[PDB]
Amino acid sequence: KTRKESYAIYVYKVLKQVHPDTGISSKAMSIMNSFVNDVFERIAGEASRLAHYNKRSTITSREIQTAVRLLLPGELAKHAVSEGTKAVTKYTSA
Amino acid sequence: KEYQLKGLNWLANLYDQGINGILADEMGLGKTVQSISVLAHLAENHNIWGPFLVVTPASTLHNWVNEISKFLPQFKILPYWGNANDRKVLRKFWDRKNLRYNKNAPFHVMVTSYQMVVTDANYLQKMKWQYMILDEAQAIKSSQSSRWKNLLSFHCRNRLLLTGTPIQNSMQELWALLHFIMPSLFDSHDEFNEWQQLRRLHMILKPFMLRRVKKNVQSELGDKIEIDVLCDLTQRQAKLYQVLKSQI
Amino acid sequence: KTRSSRAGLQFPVGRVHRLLRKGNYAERVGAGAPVYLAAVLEYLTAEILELAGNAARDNKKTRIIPRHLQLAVRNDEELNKLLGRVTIAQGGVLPNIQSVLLPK
Amino acid sequence: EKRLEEEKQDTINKLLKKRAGKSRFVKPRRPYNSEGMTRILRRYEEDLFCTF
DNA sequence: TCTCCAGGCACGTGTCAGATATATACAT
DNA sequence: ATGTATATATCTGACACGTGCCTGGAGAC
Repeated sequence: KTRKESYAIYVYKVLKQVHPDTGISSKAMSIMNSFVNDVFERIAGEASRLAHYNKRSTITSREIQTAVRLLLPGELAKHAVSEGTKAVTKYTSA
Repeated sequence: KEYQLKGLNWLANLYDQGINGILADEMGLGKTVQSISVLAHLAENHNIWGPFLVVTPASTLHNWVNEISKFLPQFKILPYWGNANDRKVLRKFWDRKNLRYNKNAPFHVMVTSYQMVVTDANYLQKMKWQYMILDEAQAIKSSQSSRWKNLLSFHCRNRLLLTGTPIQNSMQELWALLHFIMPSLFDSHDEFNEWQQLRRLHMILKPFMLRRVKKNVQSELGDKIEIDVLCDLTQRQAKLYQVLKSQI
Repeated sequence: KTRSSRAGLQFPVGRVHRLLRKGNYAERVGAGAPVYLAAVLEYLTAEILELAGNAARDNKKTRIIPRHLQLAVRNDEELNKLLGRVTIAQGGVLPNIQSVLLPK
Repeated sequence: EKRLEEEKQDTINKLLKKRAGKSRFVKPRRPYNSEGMTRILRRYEEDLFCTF
């Protein structure tokens, strides 16, 4: 059959990791699949325009860093830039 | 190959008279082979291979299937048990849309259970039947059962019953089985209750039941004796009675 | 040996890199940008999965219905501004009755 | 020819499903284990002492 | 850009939650 | 006269795990 692309198992077992005794339904998997590619194209576009506004021809951590510091209203960005910097330091550590 | 051939001839006689009958005999003489002999005799008489419903509990469903396989393998046997996918597959399998009698039909022998009849009330209200046989009829002793109301709503008008002992409760169940035999005659239980008690009760049910006892053949079955063993409680089993009666 | 395990993250990093290559955003892509995307994505779904969890134990249900995420997303102003313009299928209305509209 | 083949495949699948829904010792010894363990054998004609 | 292998997708089987039923003595 | 209480007994019904596979993410230049 067709090889459909969906991150439903990823959200399913971070749900299982943080909530070990909680269930879920297939409409929920479709609904935050719509969430995560909605924000994926939204912030992929944002950085794109921005970098092009900056006249840079690439996408490193800097453009997306200012995009996620600028885009969403608050709080989640304050934890998000810290946890993303911590993620790229465990990447460069490895 | 017994007296039960003449018994099913009497059953065919009361079928010709047009009144449905009740077999009130205990299990042990093989009523299943006599039921399929009734089926084969009616198929030899009036040439019917079509609608034949068998209502049977899930413990005896495969037993009925095996008996009708090894004894009379002429017909086509269709079961009814499984999941919803098998349910719609078998719903496709008996699409019919051809009443009366058919020869090249897949619904020759149809076996099902009480719970799957009960859960398909909106589905089984269609495809009006010509013959139902219900085996082990101790579960329809009450008229408050939903299965009893679902089997009342059918459009077959043929109510031959198989059971081991229909005399479980002789207050309401006899009126219920007489109502299932003929719904036109019996509908109110007050006239049954109002209309010397021990003598007059035998003559009410006299022309319907047959009189057969287990002790009429060669008793090589074992002659089952009853040995009752009576014992005393232990001290662990003694004080628990006073424990359970202490809080009351 | 997977790069997501090397980054210590759970959301995949090769999948978003694949979607970034043929997603036609930039002709050149850095290494840390898909990791940063996976990090902010993991943070966003971690936050609303906590919100859906406390809505689920508020309603005492083992399965998160989308209505649970409606009253999880309408209980904070940050996602009331981030997802205020959005329209949700089978979302309902949060309980909100004006004091003047109530009798007496 | 496609409709007849599809009908034949559906009839074969239905017949197989109907057939499946209608019609379908000595205990092992204890594991003897002995590594790095001196062995004494005692037979009818000879005896052994395998040491280390 | 060459290589290559196992991560995730797809398709089966068991295993705890609802539904009817018996049932008989006690309390209202 | 009737609810009921609390355990049955069947008995389905929706849900999570054990095998294939193939292809794309990772190592190297």
